[PDB]
Amino acid sequence: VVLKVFEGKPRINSPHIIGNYPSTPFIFYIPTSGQRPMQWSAEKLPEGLELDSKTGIISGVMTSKGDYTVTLKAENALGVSVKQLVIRIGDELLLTPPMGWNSWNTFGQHLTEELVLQTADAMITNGMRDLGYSYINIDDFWQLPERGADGHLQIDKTKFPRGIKYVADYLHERGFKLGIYSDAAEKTCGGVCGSYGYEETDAKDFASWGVDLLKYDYCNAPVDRVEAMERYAKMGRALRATNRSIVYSVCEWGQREPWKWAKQVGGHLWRVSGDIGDIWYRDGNRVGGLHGILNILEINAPLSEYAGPSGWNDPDMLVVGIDGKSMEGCTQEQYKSHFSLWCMMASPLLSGNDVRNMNDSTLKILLDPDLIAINQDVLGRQAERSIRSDHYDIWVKPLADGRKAVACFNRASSPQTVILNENTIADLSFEQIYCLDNHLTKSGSDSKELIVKLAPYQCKVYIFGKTD
Repeated sequence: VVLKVFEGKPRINSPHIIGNYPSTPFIFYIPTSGQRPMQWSAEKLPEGLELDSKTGIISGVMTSKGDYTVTLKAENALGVSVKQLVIRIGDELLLTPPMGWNSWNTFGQHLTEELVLQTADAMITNGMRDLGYSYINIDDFWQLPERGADGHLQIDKTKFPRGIKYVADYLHERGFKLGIYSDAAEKTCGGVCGSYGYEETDAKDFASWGVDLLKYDYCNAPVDRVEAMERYAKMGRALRATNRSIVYSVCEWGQREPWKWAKQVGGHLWRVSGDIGDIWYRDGNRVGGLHGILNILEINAPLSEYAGPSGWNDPDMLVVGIDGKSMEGCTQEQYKSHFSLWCMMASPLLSGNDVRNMNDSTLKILLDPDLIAINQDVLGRQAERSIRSDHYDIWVKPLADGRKAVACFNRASSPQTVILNENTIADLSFEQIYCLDNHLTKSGSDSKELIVKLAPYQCKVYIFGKTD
């Protein structure tokens, strides 16, 4: 049996590397599975940082650039977990893909302080925080339609009666990071105030409120690519001029090949496509509107070379478990494959579901420790789709330890069998295979073949090779 998130001896989970700018606030909750109560400690925690042994949160400010290797320890009644953490202080954020939640699908124009706080509380108690989900992102309509005559964005005080900073403080106390939303135009997609021409003011306000991520949309801006690049560069400079490490999420729907320029202008992730729908197949580029999961896979597949630490291709939100709720859907197996492939592609793992009231089956997917560990692998390679056959894909992701994760993904509505052998993919080591389906390792085998049986829509993942 697989141990649930709050049972058994401690297991310190991914990420095992974290980046932050020098002389900016640093917060990291150590994601840790296992029964509570739990106690944390550290060896070689650098000057500038402190660990709260009761809460598992590392916080402070580091002023010197470099890589610092810390040994973390988590202890409960049943045992101990010891794990290395590398802290890189420099100009590199999101050394692993960001994980978290975006508010739009659940709350739309009706987000409030209370509802953000409820969401944070639920992420603590449902296991998500302990599997590495850390970003809680406010989307459109937190602000009023017009800029204040004073030159500043106006917080909707009906929604946020104590301001955005209150929310940020609540989140930070619990190891979460706060995301906010604006647009590179006078008006956002929803028609409230954007940041064009006021980038410096807006960035300084975001930083004063304790914002940790900005999603920067491109509604109402000129199609022109040089203009887009310049508007994104301008906000990037504005963010770097503040006293915080603010993650910069570029959202111009993949129309100007952002994979070729977004990282260069300061982005840490960039949308590669139009919006994802809670649907398996829909060609949004043909009929307009939402794209299906399969369609976004086709778009992202050839973009692996552009992704890596501090610069991720963003295939949009995880629709896992939405079940056609909104505010028809996909099958459980389809949702599982969607999650699996987002993991393999080193995608942001940002849930768009209501995380306060998910069912066990949805959390079983979102909390999968092996798949998340693959997503968070420090090498940061986006899996290549090495084979796209009539019915199935083979995706391959090299890992930092020298092994290769291999995902066999059945697109079809009928069962399919895939026979992996030494000729399927180049440099695939059969001497040791870890199977994620049953958590078993086959070692020192004479067999150079693996029969993979897939249900409709199913993705099975394996890790090939011995560690260095």
